[PDB]
Amino acid sequence: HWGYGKHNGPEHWHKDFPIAKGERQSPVDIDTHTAKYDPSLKPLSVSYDQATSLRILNNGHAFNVEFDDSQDKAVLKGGPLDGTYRLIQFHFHWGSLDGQGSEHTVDKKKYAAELHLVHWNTKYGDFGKAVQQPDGLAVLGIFLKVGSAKPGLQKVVDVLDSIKTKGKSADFTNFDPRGLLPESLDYWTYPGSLTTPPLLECVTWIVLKEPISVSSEQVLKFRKLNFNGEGEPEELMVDNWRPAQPLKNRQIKASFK
Ligand SMILES: Cc1ccc(CNS(=O)(=O)c2ccc(S(N)(=O)=O)s2)cc1
Ligand SMILES: [Hg+2]
Ligand SMILES: [Zn+2]
Repeated sequence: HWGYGKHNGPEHWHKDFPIAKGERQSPVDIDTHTAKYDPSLKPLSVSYDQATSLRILNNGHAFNVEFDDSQDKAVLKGGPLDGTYRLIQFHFHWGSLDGQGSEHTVDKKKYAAELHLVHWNTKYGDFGKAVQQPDGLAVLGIFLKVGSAKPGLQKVVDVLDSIKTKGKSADFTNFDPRGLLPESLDYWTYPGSLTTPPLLECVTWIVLKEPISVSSEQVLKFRKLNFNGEGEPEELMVDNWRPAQPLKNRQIKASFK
C-alpha cells in the first residue's frame, strides 16, 4: 500500500495511519544550537560481541539484516535508556543522490544515508508487545557520509545481488554489527516514532553525533535494489526516506557539550 512514490508516499500516509500527524513523529531536524546538553545523561553501552545475524532481505521498502533476538545477544543499555534493549534488525534509508538520503538532518543538513539499528525493550517480552509501549523501542541512528569505504559494510554490499527484488532473502550469518559504529558514541536523544507506517510513537531515538563514511561505489550498490517484485516493472529502490516532522513539545538532549 504505502511507499515512497508520489501516489503512495509520506504525504499520503496520514489517510491510513492518522498517527502520521501525532505529537512525537520522526524524523526531526536536530538544531545543534538549541539542543540541550544534559550532564545527567549516561554513556551508551553497546554490547554487540554476541550478535547473531541470520538473514538479509529486501522487504520492498529497504533491505534488512535480521538478528537472533531470542536471548540477550546484542543489547543496548545506558544513555537515556532504563532497561535492556535487544537488537532485532538494522536497515538503511538512502537517496538517489549523495546530498539526500538520511531521515534526520543536522541543522537542516542531509547525509547520503542513515543506518537504523532497531532494539526493543526486553521487559516487554517480545517485539510485538514493545510496539504497544511509549518506551518500547530504541533505535540507534547513524549517519553515512560519502568518502572512504567502510570495510565492515562491504559484506552487506556484496550480497545485494541476491536480494535485488522484493521478497528475496539470503542467509547472512556471522555478520558483526560492530564494524558499522563510529569511533565516538556521543549522541542526541529525543522521544519519537518509527519513520515508516505504522509510525508507532514507541521510540527513544539515539542519534550519533559522529557519522561513518562509505565509498561512492558502496552506496551506489544500494541504489540498484528494486522496490518491485521479480517479474514486475522495475522501480529502483532510492529515496526511501521520510521528511523531517515538527518537533512540537519536545526537546533534544545532547550527551556532549
Ligand atoms: C507489529 C509491527 C509494528 C511495526 C513494524 C515496523 N517494522 S520495524 O519495527 O522494524 C521498523 C519500521 C520503521 C523503522 S525506523 N525506520 O523507524 O527505524 S523500524 C512491524 C511490525
Ligand atoms: Hg507506542
Ligand atoms: Zn529506518
